[PDB]
Amino acid sequence: NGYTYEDYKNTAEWLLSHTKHRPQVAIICGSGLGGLTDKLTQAQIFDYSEIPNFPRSTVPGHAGRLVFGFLNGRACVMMQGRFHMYEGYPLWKVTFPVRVFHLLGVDTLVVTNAAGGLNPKFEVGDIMLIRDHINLPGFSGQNPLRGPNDERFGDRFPAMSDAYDRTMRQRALSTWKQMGEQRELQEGTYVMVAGPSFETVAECRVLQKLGADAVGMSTVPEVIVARHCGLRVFGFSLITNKVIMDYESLEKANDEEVLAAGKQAAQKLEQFVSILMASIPL
Amino acid sequence: NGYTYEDYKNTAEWLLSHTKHRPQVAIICGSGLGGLTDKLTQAQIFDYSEIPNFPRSTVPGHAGRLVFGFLNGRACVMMQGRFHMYEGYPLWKVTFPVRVFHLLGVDTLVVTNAAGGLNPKFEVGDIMLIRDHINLPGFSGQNPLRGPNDERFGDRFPAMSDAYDRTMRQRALSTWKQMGEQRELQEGTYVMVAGPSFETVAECRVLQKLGADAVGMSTVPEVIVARHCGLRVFGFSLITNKVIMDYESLEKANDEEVLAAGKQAAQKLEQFVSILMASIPL
Amino acid sequence: NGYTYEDYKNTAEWLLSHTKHRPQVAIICGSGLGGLTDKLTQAQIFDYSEIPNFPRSTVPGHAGRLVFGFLNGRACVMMQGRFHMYEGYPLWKVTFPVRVFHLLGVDTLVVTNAAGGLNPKFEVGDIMLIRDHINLPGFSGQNPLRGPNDERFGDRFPAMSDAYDRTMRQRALSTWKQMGEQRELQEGTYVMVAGPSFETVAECRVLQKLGADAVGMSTVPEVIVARHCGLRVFGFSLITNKVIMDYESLEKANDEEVLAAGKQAAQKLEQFVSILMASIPL
Ligand SMILES: O=c1[nH]cnc2c(C[N@@H+]3C[C@H](CO)[C@@H](O)C3)c[nH]c12
Ligand SMILES: O=c1[nH]cnc2c(C[N@@H+]3C[C@H](CO)[C@@H](O)C3)c[nH]c12
Ligand SMILES: O=c1[nH]cnc2c(C[N@@H+]3C[C@H](CO)[C@@H](O)C3)c[nH]c12
Repeated sequence: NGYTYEDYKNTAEWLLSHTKHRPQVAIICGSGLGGLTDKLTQAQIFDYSEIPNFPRSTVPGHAGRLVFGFLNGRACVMMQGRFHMYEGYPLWKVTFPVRVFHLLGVDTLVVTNAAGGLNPKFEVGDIMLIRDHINLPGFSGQNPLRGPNDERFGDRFPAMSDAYDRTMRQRALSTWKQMGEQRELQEGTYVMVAGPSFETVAECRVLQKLGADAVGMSTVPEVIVARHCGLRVFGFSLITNKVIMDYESLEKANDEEVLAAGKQAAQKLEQFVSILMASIPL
Repeated sequence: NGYTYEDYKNTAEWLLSHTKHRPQVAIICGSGLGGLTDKLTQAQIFDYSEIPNFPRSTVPGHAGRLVFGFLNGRACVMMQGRFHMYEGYPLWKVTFPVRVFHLLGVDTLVVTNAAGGLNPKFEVGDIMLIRDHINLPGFSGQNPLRGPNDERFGDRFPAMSDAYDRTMRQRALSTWKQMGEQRELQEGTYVMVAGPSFETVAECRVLQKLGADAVGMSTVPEVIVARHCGLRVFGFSLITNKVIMDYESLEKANDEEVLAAGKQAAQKLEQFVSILMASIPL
Repeated sequence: NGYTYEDYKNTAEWLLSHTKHRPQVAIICGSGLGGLTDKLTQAQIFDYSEIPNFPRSTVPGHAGRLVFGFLNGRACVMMQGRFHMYEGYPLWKVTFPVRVFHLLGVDTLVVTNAAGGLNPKFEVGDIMLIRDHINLPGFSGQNPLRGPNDERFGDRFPAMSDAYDRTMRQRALSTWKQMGEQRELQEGTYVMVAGPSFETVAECRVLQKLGADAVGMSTVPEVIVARHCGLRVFGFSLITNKVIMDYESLEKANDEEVLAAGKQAAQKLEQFVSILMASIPL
């Protein structure tokens, strides 16, 4: 790990003295969900590039900012553009923000992302709550906590079986009910793979057999660091496509479809998240 | 990644100006298949060591060369001796050649290798066409594309479900028919594991349950980079041994058997590949 | 790998000339099993920190020593405190000792550890003999042998299907019989995951489906290097807890329970190991 405890500290204090805002909830916007930033009131923007110690967003479009503000009553801090392992970032960089949030006083982390559907029940457009995850990179050593543990953040061997707040998932199925929507709110297990290339049919079948419902290339690391911090964690995935699971189909997963689906489900997610805010304690 | 775009460029241009040859098809010879180099006509040899930016073949025998020439009508470039992850090479070195070939004008990549049989149907000597692969190293981060993407080579999120040219596999089952052989031409999924040590019984059973038919320690990376380049990809494995899947057997996988099997299936593979050449478009 | 052959040599010779002891059996004490060091007679202690080239035990408690002596007749060398991948150590450091032992003249390696129970048959307190292992980190590249092979230690492609000495496991089931205990001596497959965080329910289910019986974050690397050396290998796990495999349970794996269980099974393991010593040939 390239960061010493002071680095997280100095980044937090810098932000703390450059904004009057004091967030309680940190929200990480996945692919094609960055719109959530518009609904914040008294919004103060910070380009990642100007924040001390932040991973310099190489070239995904150079768009990477930390937006502070109020979202339906709660003091939020949003990450528009997140860091992925496939871009070359070691996991201690990918999750650097999460530890900064903790030192800012945040106690809740909402993670969202796009993901391919492994469960045949799911359909494009669907929203899947994350009940659990399978951290494939983690089994091999790519775990954000690898390296000496710092007591100031958490214990050496944190547990993950209760990573996704049982309360928030219930208060979420409620919100969806109140919202009264056609499709029911899905719920399942998210499996993380490093990417960046898409899975093959044989790989899709492996992920299904392992019991995964959706597949992505992020989230799990942030969740692990969050939990190690004591943060409350809630998250969901937007099924932007159904992974090819048979050799006959002449269809291929592509970033166009993923962003396209993110486009149509845009406001649908903004509402859900915005309303869900009120359901977060304090 | 230690290579900048110019490095691939300079390596290509160097070769381009040191040989009159202009290959269309690149062939990577797996273990005990290097013989394919004899059948090239107007053969021009280059030791890896003399090619700018090529991974310096540490000590597997110091035998590593790029042979250009004509193989049954087609302008070929062959790699005699390939780089493996288990030798310590990062994947961006292992696959460095593939990107060089692309800049040389190659549009087709033929990959061959030796592999242990997971499918009980298979028998030593058998040849298995690769319909698909399971990239275990890739799930954890060991993907040759990890790092910033270069638009000049391909897209950020390339798809792999159609990696193995459906046309060539058919034109290959044909060639085998024409060849009229005892054993039928096998076809299946290749799973890559890093090695270098051989799998245990419990590991063999895992790989079988995942739906793999053959197991090796290479290929997948080159295939991924090839596809990311737009190259056409065809490949097969020579089942040199049947992996131990029960605790009673007092047999052990060994490099002697693997090379021995490669020895007997020698000319059988040279024919197949040589004839298959004519089946490649242009 | 940061070590050259001379480094292993110089470390061995240093020890060889600083102790009159000449061990035959090397014993690696897992979590809460370090007590085995008390039963050695003519015990000579060496702090890791004073041994040339040894990984400097960062901050797990600064307790890391190599204890030489006699254990029930045999010349032993014990490692009290072992190196884990999750602490940040590359595998060639984690397994550095094993190669040192080989050069000291050791021909047998006994590895012990604590592990969560995946097999429902098992219960806390149980002792599971290791018949086989599933090296998940190894499938992705985290294999201690990665890098150029040194003929002086072993072959390039060592086999692992016969890693756990069939003879010693039998002579062990015997010893347990003689010992006449309530619970029968368990036996099974150990799956290694990198950690340091504990598995989720979805991950537990994956590990069960793969056929694993117990789960830990160590051992496999040392075993692989041992075997590559020609060493005889025997090992077992102390089931310190049953991994959570259903979402209803409001229980969580924790280092307190693990050490607690290690505490009660303390002397039970010391006896077993001590007596087992006589069953090791010479
Ligand atoms: O089919 C899929 N496989 C793996 N990840 C994704 C995702 C998630 N994100 C989306 C994004 C690519 O379009 C990249 O960062 C991965 C959507 N669909 C799939
Ligand atoms: O049983 C097996 N397991 C994993 N790989 C192979 C291979 C393939 N190559 C062959 C070569 C070792 O003999 C090494 O580079 C791996 C043949 N048989 C097996
Ligand atoms: O449930 C489990 N999952 C993974 N490893 C262990 C272990 C083994 N060791 C024990 C130790 C943590 O308490 C750490 O180094 C892992 C015991 N229980 C479990």
